[PDB]
Amino acid sequence: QLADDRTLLMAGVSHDLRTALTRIRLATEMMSEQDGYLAESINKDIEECNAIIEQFID
Amino acid sequence: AMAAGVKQLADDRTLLMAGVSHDLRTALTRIRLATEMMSEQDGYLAESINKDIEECNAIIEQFID
Repeated sequence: QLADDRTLLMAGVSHDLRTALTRIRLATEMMSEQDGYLAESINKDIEECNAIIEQFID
Repeated sequence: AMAAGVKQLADDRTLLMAGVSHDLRTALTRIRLATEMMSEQDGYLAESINKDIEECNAIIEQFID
């Protein structure tokens, strides 16, 4: 009943979060084989962040 | 339940956004931990990630909080 203004805001937010998370994914894609379980963890947490944004910020 | 101020409380999204904020910060905190655990030869990568994490936090601090 005050909506579309923070709808736009939230699209901005979603955009900036996704941009930064994508940079993170990019960085993990360059991690070594020894750091595999770490990369895997980080990506699982990125996926989870994106799910949170998708559902409650979209 | 049809009381005048029930509908107002139910449309309050404060609690919801506080939970969004918290779940994001939780997941990001796990990313921070994982970076802090990386081999020291990939420090560059770690720092890169941390900057982005701090960027995300700021976003969340600035607009979801």
